Amino acid sequence: GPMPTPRQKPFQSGSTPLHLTHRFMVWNSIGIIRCYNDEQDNAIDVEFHDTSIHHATHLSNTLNYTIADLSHEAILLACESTDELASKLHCLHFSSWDSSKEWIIDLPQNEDIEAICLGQGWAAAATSALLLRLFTIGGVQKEVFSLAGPVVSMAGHGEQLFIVYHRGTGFDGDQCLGVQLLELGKKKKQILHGDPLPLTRKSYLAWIGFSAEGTPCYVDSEGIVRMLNRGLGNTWTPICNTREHCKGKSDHYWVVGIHENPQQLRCIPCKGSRFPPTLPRPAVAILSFKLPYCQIATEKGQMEEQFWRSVIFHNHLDYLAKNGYEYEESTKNQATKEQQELLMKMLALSCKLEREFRCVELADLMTQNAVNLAIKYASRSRKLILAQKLSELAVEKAAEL
Amino acid sequence: GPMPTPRQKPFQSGSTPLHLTHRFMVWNSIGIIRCYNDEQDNAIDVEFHDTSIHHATHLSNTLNYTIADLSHEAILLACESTDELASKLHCLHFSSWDSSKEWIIDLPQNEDIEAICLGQGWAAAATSALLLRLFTIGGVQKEVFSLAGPVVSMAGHGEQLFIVYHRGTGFDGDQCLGVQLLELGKKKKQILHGDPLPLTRKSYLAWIGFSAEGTPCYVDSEGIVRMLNRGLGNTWTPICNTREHCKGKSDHYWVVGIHENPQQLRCIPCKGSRFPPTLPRPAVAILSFKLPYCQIATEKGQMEEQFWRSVIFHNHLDYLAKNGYEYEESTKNQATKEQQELLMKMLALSCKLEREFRCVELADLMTQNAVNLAIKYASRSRKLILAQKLSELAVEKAAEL
Amino acid sequence: GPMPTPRQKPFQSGSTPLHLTHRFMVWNSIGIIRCYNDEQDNAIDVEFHDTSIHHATHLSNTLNYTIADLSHEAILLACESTDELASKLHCLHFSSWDSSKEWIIDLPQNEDIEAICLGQGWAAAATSALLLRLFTIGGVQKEVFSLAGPVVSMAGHGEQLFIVYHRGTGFDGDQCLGVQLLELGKKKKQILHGDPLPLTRKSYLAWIGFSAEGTPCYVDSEGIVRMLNRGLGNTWTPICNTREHCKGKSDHYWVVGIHENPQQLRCIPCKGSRFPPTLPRPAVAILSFKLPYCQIATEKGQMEEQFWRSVIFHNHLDYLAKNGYEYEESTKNQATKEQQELLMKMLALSCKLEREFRCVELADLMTQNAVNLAIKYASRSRKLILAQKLSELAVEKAAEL
Repeated sequence: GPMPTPRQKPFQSGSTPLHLTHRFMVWNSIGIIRCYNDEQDNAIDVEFHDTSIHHATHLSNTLNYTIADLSHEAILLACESTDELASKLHCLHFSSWDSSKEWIIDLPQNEDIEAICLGQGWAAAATSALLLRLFTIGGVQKEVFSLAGPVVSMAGHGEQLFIVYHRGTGFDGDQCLGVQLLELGKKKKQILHGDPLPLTRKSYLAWIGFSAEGTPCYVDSEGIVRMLNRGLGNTWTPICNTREHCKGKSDHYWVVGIHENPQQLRCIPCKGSRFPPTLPRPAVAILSFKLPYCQIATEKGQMEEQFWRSVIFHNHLDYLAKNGYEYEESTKNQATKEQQELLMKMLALSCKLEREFRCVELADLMTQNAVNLAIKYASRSRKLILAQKLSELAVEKAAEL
Repeated sequence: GPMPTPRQKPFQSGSTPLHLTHRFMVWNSIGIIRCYNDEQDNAIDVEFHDTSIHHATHLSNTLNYTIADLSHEAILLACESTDELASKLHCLHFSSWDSSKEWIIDLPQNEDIEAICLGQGWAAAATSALLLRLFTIGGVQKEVFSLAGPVVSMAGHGEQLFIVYHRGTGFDGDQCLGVQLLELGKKKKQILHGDPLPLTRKSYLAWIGFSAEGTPCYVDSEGIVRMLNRGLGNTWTPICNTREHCKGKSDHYWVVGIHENPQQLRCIPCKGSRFPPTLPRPAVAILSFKLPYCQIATEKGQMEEQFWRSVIFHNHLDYLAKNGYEYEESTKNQATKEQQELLMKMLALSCKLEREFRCVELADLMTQNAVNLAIKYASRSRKLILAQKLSELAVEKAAEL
Repeated sequence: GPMPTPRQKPFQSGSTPLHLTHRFMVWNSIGIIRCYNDEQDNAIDVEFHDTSIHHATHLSNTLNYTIADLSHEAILLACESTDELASKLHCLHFSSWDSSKEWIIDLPQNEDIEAICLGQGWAAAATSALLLRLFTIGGVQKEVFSLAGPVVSMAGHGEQLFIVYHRGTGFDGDQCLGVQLLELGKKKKQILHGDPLPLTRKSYLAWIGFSAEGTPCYVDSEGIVRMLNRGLGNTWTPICNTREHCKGKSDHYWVVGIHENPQQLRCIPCKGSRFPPTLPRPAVAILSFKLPYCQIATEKGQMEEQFWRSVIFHNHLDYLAKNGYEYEESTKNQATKEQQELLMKMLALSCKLEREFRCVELADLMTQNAVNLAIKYASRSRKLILAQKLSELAVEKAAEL
């Protein structure tokens, strides 16, 4: 019969394989951590993206760390549970008010760290006992809970903690993963509470994290980037099949990060290997998103892609408004005006195509000012039926606005 | 040892398999869509149950429109991706006033289709890439999101969408199915977050859909009708073992529609098969539901079954009311009247049995007017302790209210 | 490679195996039910820990009941179906005011009860049709719905109904279990609606139930006790490792009850066996709960583990107050006082360690009135930056307040 797929070993997002004599511990927007290791010595460097965060710093890998993660508040490290020493979690809170910026924790006996991440104001790790441990940046042990399966990876941004694990057994080459998403805020909540994780056929998970604006996203082995549509009931929307940015199967991409505004994907181009060449220091490439949409060669399909790209990449403004962070409303005004002008162009093209019911549907998707301009567009060429029905739809909108 | 179950192939909701010269591609409450295919052409025939919806219509193409759906506003068809054509969706928005009396849209390369459905001004389709495509019925591309697994079937009604897919790996004949439901009104919501789908042991899903009053329902291969009981925090209540009816004289009762006002299952009696042949014209058998309540030979059990069947069906009126749609208060009043009468009559039966605690328990399920009538009955029958307990219940309810 | 596991058969909490001649059918906080079959008689003995509740009861086991549950309100019994007689549900509502304290129900033909449980005024039964049936404690049939898989066990407390089932097939020793937690109160809800249930590796589920204070809890075959953390988004927090408490690690404890205030784990030690013998009668041992924190022998570890233990246990006060159940305000006063004096001592230790950012992180959990004491403590010995930043924290808390 069909075989069960082997579960993929856990990874740190943006990292590189352990065995490389030089490797990148993690690529991230704050600063690049890299390591040299061989049969007789081992050392770690951190190379900050902006030196105003902190100057570049170097350490000897005294306790043989194998995992790490960075934020602009602190840098974390973690090691294996050796026979002489169980797994240790280490931190330099380099941005602290106090000079006692270093601290370390050692797990109970026969327990090993499998993943580690940072947010803002907290740290987190997932261990070999299917047990997740929260900490503060200064190393107070916060609450603890058990995971439903072995962890694949984890990430964080602000009060958001993202975990992905093996919810079950994969079959005939496909993996079987689930996702938890926790709010470590004023009220502890769990928007995703073990839901299944979509993946491309016979693929495996390759990268996770958040955009710089705090929206969760991930990439699988086929390069299809998916992002959490918070508008459509917290569901995973694809945003880029990165294979089309490649010259072919010769190339892969290793994501450094994603920016929801400006609409950018930042990654290392890699040839042959999925992970980049370890030396010399590679240069980061930047790519543009295009949502996978049908008939995209046509201008109407292209602007449909532009519209849904605009709203999906300004969902973060709604999330910022809800969570209480500072943001500028001019961004939402720009997004609404741009996507409503695009919707105006679609309505004009549909009107010229005589698909006036499609114009009324587009006007249902419109804001009131755009419906008024659509009524004027329907008045051009004297299409009175469409103009009357657009006016009626405007009245219906006014009844609720 | 244990054996993995093979995943079943997808089916369009309410359709026959492709292994016959003539098929029902969809049979809704609206009407029937047939397909006859041979070496000459593929002939699609639409027959409305009421011609006031629209007249009988016929299409014919070399394209094999392998998937179909029907609604009061429009007809919908779709065809698979071939070695030279990508998939295409086809529609006839017959109710329209513009030039959208026909519409065709492509889908990308390798975007093979499994199932499609219709909504109030909406349309939807599932892809072999595990992306759900959403559209307006006039034909704008709406949002896209990633499906958690291979979809087995799909359905729609109003502003709500119902999806069933393969959640994991089955074993020993059981199929590991998951269910997802979304609502797309003013606030876009996700009711079922990818939860498991109950099924009879070693059964396979045979039909899904909505009741005509707008709640999801489905039937498995053993003939067990189930529906999403939203009076129980959205759990699956079984309603009918269709193999019972007419002492199982027909080897199957191929469901085509469900109603609860009146209480009517619409189905086709099938002899020696799970589905009927498309010609000669099968007759619609109408069957009444029978919930699987215990000790059904007794008056007590029959009154219980009547009461709970009534309340699960007439709970839909409150759902329709609170979600902002039109509903009928006379039917709600009749439902309440029958429920109070059933509780009163079975209270009298339990009084005859001297099971006064059952009488108080039944009084908990009815209003203050019925409780006062029961108190006066208790006074007439000189059951003072029963009257006192009912009076204490009335005092507690009045203090709470 | 991996191999599928045999999904374990259903069980009942505090039972011992059916093959025994003389066994416990249930042992809980209420009392004990024993059953035996020998040449002298086939019978069931019910007895209560507090004899004021009800006298010891004895029943001839002619119908061969096999599953049982005990509550303050009633005794509930069930049997597997044989060929001539169906599976039957039997109840003794001894706390009733009417003389007809017994009632009996007979299930549909070849339907078979596989688990039962009791609650405040209701009873539940899970059957071989993957069907859960609700009854009033006086035997009126309440609502019916389909389970997502074969059950393993059930439990009830007040309005809460806790169900665990097989959501799938496990591999490589593990069991694939899902948890479903209903509330049957004034509005029907699902707190957990099929979430995966954590387990230790290669374990099986050994015990389920509620604390006396009404929080769901369970124990796996590796002796790890887990409780539902309602203050952390309804995740699962381990609260005790019974293996560390044993005289020798080959032996293990058999749980019968849980209490949060006082913190008690009620269990029976077993000499070389999974469960205790029925005679000579076991003695219930008390074990203290222990969160699995790191560096737990240090003063930091002692303080923080006690803090988190205290707060996760005193979540039940919040649940009771939110759902309208009465409670003594002295419990909340004592909980807040203990937590605050403890965290004041922890603040003193972090202050003397001169980690003032850790002090701010610790004091973030506190009320500003209590943070004023830490401000004065920082003023003592002139820890100026610590005093200033605790003052800023108090000002921010007052600004939010």
